Amino acid sequence: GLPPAYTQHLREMAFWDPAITAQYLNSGPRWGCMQWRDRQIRGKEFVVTRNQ
Amino acid sequence: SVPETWAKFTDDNVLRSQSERAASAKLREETENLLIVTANEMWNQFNKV
Amino acid sequence: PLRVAQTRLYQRSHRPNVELCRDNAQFRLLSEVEELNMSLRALKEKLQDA
Amino acid sequence: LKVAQTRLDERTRRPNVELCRDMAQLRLVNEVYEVDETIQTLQQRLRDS
Amino acid sequence: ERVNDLAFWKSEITHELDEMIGETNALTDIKRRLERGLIETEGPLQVSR
Amino acid sequence: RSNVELCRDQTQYGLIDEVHQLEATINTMKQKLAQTQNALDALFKHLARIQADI
Amino acid sequence: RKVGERLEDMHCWKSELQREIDELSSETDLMMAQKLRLQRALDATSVPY
Amino acid sequence: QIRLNREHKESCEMNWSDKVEVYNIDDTCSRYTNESTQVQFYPHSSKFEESASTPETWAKFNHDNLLRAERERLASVNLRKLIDCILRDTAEDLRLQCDAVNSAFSSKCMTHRNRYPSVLQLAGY
Amino acid sequence: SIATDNLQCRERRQHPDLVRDYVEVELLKETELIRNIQELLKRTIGQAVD
Amino acid sequence: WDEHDNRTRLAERIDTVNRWKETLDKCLTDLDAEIDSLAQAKEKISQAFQHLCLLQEIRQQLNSDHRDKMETLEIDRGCLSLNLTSPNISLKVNPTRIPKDSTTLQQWDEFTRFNKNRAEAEMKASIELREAIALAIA
Repeated sequence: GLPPAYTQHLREMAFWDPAITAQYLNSGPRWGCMQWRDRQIRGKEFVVTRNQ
Repeated sequence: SVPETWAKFTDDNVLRSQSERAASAKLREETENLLIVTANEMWNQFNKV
Repeated sequence: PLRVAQTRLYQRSHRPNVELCRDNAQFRLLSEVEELNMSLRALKEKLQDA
Repeated sequence: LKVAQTRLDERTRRPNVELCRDMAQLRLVNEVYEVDETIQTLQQRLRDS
Repeated sequence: ERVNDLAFWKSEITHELDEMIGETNALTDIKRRLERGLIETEGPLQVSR
Repeated sequence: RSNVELCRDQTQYGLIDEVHQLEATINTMKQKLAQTQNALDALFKHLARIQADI
Repeated sequence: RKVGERLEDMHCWKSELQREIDELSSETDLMMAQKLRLQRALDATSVPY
Repeated sequence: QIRLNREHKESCEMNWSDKVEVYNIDDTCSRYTNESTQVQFYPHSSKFEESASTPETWAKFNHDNLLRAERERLASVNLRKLIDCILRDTAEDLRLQCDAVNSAFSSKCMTHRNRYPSVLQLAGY
Repeated sequence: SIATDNLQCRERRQHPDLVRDYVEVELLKETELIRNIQELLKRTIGQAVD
Repeated sequence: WDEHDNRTRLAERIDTVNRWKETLDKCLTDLDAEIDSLAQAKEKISQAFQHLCLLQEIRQQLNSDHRDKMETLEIDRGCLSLNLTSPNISLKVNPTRIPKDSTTLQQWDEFTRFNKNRAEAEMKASIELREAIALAIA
């Protein structure tokens, strides 16, 4: 049932990726720098979720 | 340890215990053989005398 | 009665997690098993001298 | 977050032979990271409300 | 399922323990028979001398 | 479930049929275990006589 | 002798646990009935607003 | 309070369930004698038992369950006797203020206020 | 990966040489140093993204 | 085999109650938008307020039915989530009790159908009221 990185952590030798969340499962980018912050200014339209 | 290593450790213990039981069983059968051969030998020499 | 005492001890050992108890029946059965073993040993000694 | 992470620490008092890492360790650390992420996104959206 | 596997291994251990106790008291019985037979073999030596 | 929702579906008939089968199943398994231990007692009862007469 | 006294000692505790679960059910059922009385009061105060 | 009652009912019943397990096995335990069948050599058993408690703590555990369960039940009794009283207060106060408004009118209002919930509808009967 | 492979390979030795020598001490120091360094690198990447 | 068959029966009944829940939610949203439209045209007036008083009661009764379907869906999902070696597995007392409600399937369907037919009749009568009020003003 477990995917393959969690299988190779149950092996003897350490061929695994050191960072625990996998690439193919995590929706967010790892250590990505972009984050859209909209400054609240009276007037124009505010919005959310510019990443997706 | 990994669970396969843990399970193989406990089966190695169980196989060692089974091996030692086998050695004791063979030893006790040979004790009975030594007893019957020894008794027959002494009585045969007794009757020759 | 060795068979009876051992089977009673086994069925009492297959008990759930809180009802498994240091019981009066447990002390009586332990004394019974010890007494039966000593009596069997004395009976075997009498057989050998016979 | 309470129940999962104290489940982790109340597990990890184990002795030497069974001090291991099964799937429960990996599923529990994934649990606590994703619950933490849910806390941050709900806090941010409460602030915007 | 982890604690169920632990229970299965415990049952295997106690099976081998029961067989092991049966072996060791059988072998003590055979040993005391051997000692009694040894003294009984010792006496006709005195007779022959 | 509350007052309008106790519906008495197919699931309640299925569950009572499973329980009603299950006491008979466990009873038959205990009966066969008792039969097997009786058989083991009889085999010991003749093994003793063979071992003595040898 | 001892098994009978342990049997009836446990039979007592089984009996008043048997009574207490029925008591809690018959309490909480009337608690639900009062909550059902409480809901339509909120409805019949929503109208006059 | 409904959910808390439900939880404590499950706790007390699970205690009763393990006691039913022990009562089920002691009844088969007592019916063994020296003549009848179903006996085998179980050699480690007298040597290697392990126990968890004493019969005093076996009693004390279910005293604590019944104590907490009855405290919870009486707290539910307290709240169910508060709810009906405050609902009577709400019904009386609304009917009083409506009558005061009608007296003010006397000193579209007829055609609207001619429909109104009564005391039994404010109570929910 | 290289260090853990050295650990299992040197642990697969035979009976009159299964010795806790200085090599195993240095291999354990290697495993500890590698994991500390890469976790420090993880936190530094987080701060540089922030 | 009997365990997996009962898995199948519970999953089927969760789907067939989710159908009624989502259609109740659709009718709820439609009725709220309709009350807003009728109140805007209010802003014959006596007949209109009588119609508002008649639409409101069906709105709360359908709200009650919708919440009941929410709770049924949640606890039946819990029933499907229960399997072997779950923690809260218990040897119950008297599991074959007829519940105190004793409600059959046909009644359980026709009550919600009664609610829906009353709601749709109220909607069409209010549509007639809307066109009559516009005609009167002009």
